[PDB]
Amino acid sequence: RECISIHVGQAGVQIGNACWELYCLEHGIQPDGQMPSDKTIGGGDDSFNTFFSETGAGKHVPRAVFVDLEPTVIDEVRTGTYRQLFHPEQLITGKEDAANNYARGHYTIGKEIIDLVLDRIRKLADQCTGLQGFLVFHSFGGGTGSGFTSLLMERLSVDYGKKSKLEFSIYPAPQVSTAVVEPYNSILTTHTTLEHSDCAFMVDNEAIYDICRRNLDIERPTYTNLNRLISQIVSSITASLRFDGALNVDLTEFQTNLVPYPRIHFPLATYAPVISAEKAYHEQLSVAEITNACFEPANQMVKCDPRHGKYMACCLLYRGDVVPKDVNAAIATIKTKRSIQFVDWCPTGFKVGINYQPPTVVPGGDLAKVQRAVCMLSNTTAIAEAWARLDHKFDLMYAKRAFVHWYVGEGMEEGEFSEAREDMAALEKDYEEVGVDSV
Amino acid sequence: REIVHIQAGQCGNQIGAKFWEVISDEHGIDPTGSYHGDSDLQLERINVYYNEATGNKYVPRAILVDLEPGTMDSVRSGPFGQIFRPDNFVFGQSGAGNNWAKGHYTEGAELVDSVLDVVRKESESCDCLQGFQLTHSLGGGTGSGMGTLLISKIREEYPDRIMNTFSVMPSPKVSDTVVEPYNATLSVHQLVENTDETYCIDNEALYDICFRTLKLTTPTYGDLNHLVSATMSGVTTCLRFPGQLNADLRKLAVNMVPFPRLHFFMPGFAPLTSRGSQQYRALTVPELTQQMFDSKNMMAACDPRHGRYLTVAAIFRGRMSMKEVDEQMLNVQNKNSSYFVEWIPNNVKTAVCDIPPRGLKMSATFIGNSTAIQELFKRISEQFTAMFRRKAFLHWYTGEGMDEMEFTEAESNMNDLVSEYQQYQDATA
Amino acid sequence: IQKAIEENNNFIKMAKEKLAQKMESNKENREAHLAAMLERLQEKDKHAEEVRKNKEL
Ligand SMILES: */C1=C\C(=O)C/C(C)=C\C=C\C(=O)O[C@H]([C@H](O)NC(=O)/C=C\C=C\C)C/C(C)=C/[C@@H]2COC[C@H](C1)O2
Ligand SMILES: Nc1nc2c(ncn2[C@@H]2O[C@H](COP(=O)(O)OP(=O)(O)OP(=O)(O)O)[C@@H](O)[C@H]2O)c(=O)[nH]1
Ligand SMILES: Nc1nc2c(ncn2[C@@H]2O[C@H](COP(=O)(O)OP(=O)(O)OP(=O)(O)O)[C@@H](O)[C@H]2O)c(=O)[nH]1
Ligand SMILES: [Ca+2]
Ligand SMILES: [Mg+2]
Ligand SMILES: [Mg+2]
Repeated sequence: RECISIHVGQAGVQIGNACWELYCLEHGIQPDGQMPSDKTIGGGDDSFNTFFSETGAGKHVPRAVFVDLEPTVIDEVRTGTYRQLFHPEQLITGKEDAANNYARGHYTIGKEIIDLVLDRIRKLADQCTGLQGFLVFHSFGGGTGSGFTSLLMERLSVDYGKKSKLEFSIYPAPQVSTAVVEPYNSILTTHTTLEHSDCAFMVDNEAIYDICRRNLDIERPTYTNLNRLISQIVSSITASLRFDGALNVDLTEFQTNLVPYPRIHFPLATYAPVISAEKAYHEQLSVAEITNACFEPANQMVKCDPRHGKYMACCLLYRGDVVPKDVNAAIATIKTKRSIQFVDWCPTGFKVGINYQPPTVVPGGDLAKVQRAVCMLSNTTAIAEAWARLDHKFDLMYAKRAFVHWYVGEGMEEGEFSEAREDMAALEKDYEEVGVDSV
Repeated sequence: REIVHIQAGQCGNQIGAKFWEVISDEHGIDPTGSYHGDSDLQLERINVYYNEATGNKYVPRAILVDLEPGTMDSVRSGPFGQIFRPDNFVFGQSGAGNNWAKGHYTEGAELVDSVLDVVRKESESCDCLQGFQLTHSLGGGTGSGMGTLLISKIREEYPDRIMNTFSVMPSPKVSDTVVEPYNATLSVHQLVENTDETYCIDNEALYDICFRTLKLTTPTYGDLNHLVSATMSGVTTCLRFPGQLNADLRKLAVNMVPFPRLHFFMPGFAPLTSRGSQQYRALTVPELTQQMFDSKNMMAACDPRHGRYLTVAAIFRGRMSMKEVDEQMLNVQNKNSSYFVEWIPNNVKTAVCDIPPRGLKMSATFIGNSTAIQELFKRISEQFTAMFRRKAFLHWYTGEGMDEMEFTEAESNMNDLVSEYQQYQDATA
Repeated sequence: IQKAIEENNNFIKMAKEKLAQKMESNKENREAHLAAMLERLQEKDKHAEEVRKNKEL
């Protein structure tokens, strides 16, 4: 059941680098791709084969494509530590980027490389015996992350039909953004990909930044600090596909519960524990402690307030030294003490998975290595707050047509803006409607 | 991602030579074109401004243009004069006599084809040309008239590349040449239509900084150009060193230009303190931040507190705490909230580059798209009208074949630019 | 099962078509922006002729 990862634009690529490095450490895969513990040479059907193919020389190769419209970020993959893990052909670059302009990524520059990117992904698909789907990593804010991704996801719906496509999408924050026009790009790509994506995990750079500052005591987080935390969350989510175990619950099964209507497909991720080595020392954080932490808004991947919306699902993905008994006792404590209101048309039980493989950390990182961690995925109406903030930024600029000439100059029309924005207003309203009580 | 640099006329060549001197020192390139520096930061994006030759030599991607030979003879004898490619010097013999019509329609037109020949030889060996930067004055004939001619011809051959200028605006404090307003108004008429981004380097502001702040009682062109080259160094740091923000001409334009005609920037530099006041006032991030938002640090003579910012780029250089930079930038925005239009959120972007300018531990450079730039245009407009209503000196232009109407149109275009700035200043969310 | 096939094929189709229409509209729009620019620039070369001509008289 193979999964193909596609990493688009700077944010997508740099998060991909952190994720594949962590996956290699979790699985005992060395930077040359060798894995001594794997006794089947040149293939097999182990759980880790969802994410890695094998060559007859014993190399374990990510089922991944990295694509960027300029070369300098991918060139660091090509010459860095994990350069031997990837075939040259899985790393694809143009020469000129999209200049923070959705229109350039989707049309002017994007259209020149799309065929080649689809040709490379096909060579990955052809080696799969039961491809399950794609995982697509990208910024909302960049021109490539926004417009090349939209283009790619439309093209993948044509070439693979209803094969599942999941996103990890980086929602912009002012402390690390690089373009004033990010709100435009965010709304344009959200509108364009919405019907082509089955499930999308938004990561608010500002929630990550704040967790880094507050819980890891980093004064001024860099992308490297953000990406290490992001990869832990991503790893939590994909661990169900890459490891086995009787209590491991596949991601697709969680998704059954997370997606009640096709458009309502944006779970809120919350991860614990995020703690420094200095604080973790002489300090065991119990199942109850980490579970409690998943209902603290400050640990969420997107800034919003779930206490002021309604739940439609709650899933707990545990990793490490966790047994159901302790999970059940922690959930029961939380039910008596927290602000957890479900919509009236949904069951209120929490769905639990447990993967026994302990969490891992990358050397020279900020996170303490811990014995047990948890990622909560909830579907709450509060996530629409994040669309409301972006929508308002779009409105302030669009009312004056600020910067719109850059897009129109690349062949876009004003109608595309108003169509995108209207779709977002309809999505905000969808979120309101699902949380009203049944008559 | 190469930039091709063109310098035209005396002013353009004089400040262009200084630009090449300063950035060559920053990248560890000597007058022979050899690299003799310490840090890998210096070579990482060297190709943006320099071609590599045989012998591990670095040659500026630079074209030197004038209708008279004098300043280019000076350039060749200047420091760094042997670094330019000989074939990249294109000069006539005539001179343009401070006459825009001669640069734009007559003598300049006769030479422009041979300039374009060299532009194309430079462009054609670029891996992926980003665009062009031009240095010139607006107040004389060749930089003004021939420079704006070059822009339009380049834009015809490279319509999807970015065109950037460093444009020196005239002031009666520096030159008494009476026709400077005519040539500047005619030139601005062109810039509005044909550049994507123009740094307004105002001789009035350079004079006032030298005289009032640095206490030079008789500023020379040398003193003015020392400031210009420091500013030019600052506003190109993002193109020349690794970094995240405004790393290329087009990304800079997309962040700074909300409406195509409003592409005229007020540059600024900090610190600007006299040696005498330096004994008292420490050089710190809060000091740079306060100074870079002050009207006295601006290289266009406009008070930003007389208008509003559409967009700002703030670049810090040197070793300093990122946390402190972030805090000061937030603070200065909060304290000046009214002066940032509400309908462009998060319109101030900040970068920090590790390498400081020569002789400083830290500096800051500011690039503001402010509606108060209208003050520079109004100043030129008033000097233009005082002449044009008496038809003073028109015969110099009509004798090159121009008519009055072209003047009326250039004035009108510039007054409409002013009105458009006012409109966005007055607009509310 | 025929309904399921038919809706999958119809979703592919409509996506292939919308995307060909978007890409064509885009292409034409951009080319027209370029052609307008070029035509403004050629009007200038023409005016420059007329100036040098007016000088000759
Ligand atoms: C040009 C050097 C040159 O020819 C003259 C010399 C030797 C020095 C000039 C220094 C100068 O102009 O310094 C300016 C400020 O006066 N300095 C300060 O305000 C310093 C500290 C203030 C604390 C509160 C700054 C400038 C314009 C420096 C530029 C930078 O680019 C290199 C250029 C060298 O000097
Ligand atoms: N978390 C995180 N965010 C990033 C990273 N790199 C960029 N971003 C964010 O992504 C947005 C900018 O888009 P990028 O991905 O840099 O742009 P791109 O996709 O390469 O698009 P173009 O450069 O415009 O071609 C901003 O919101 C940045 O903060 C990264 O490694 N991690
Ligand atoms: N800051 C600065 N301004 C200068 C310099 N040289 C000339 N100027 C200004 O430039 C304008 C005069 O235009 P020049 O650049 O001398 O003229 P040109 O482009 O050579 O055109 P012609 O001499 O008519 O053939 C005036 O406003 C001068 O003050 C210089 O080195 N620095
Ligand atoms: Ca195997
Ligand atoms: Mg990029
Ligand atoms: Mg002169």
